[PDB]
Amino acid sequence: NPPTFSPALLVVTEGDNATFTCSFSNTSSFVLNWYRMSPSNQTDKLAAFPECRFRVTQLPNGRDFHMSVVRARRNDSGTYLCGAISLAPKLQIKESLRAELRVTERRA
Repeated sequence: NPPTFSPALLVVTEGDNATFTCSFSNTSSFVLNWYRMSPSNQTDKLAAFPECRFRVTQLPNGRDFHMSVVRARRNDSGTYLCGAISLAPKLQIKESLRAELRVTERRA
């Protein structure tokens, strides 16, 4: 089973933190990557487990991970996913569906 990544739509105000949860369980090792997928120019691997403003933390149940943007900016808006990489016989990536982050302007 692929990771799930939630919430599917997270809206926060610029300056706030933004946290997605990637849930993935796999009996026998993995790397768990957090990718930005859009906008097309901005696609990038953000952060990883195990390894600035993007943090990935494994929760104590071992199956949930928090992927957090610290102090979200307007141009953090876009879509994101989590992908798990396995090497055990024998190597593949399983990605979640995307989730969207909307970062709302602080209009004075």
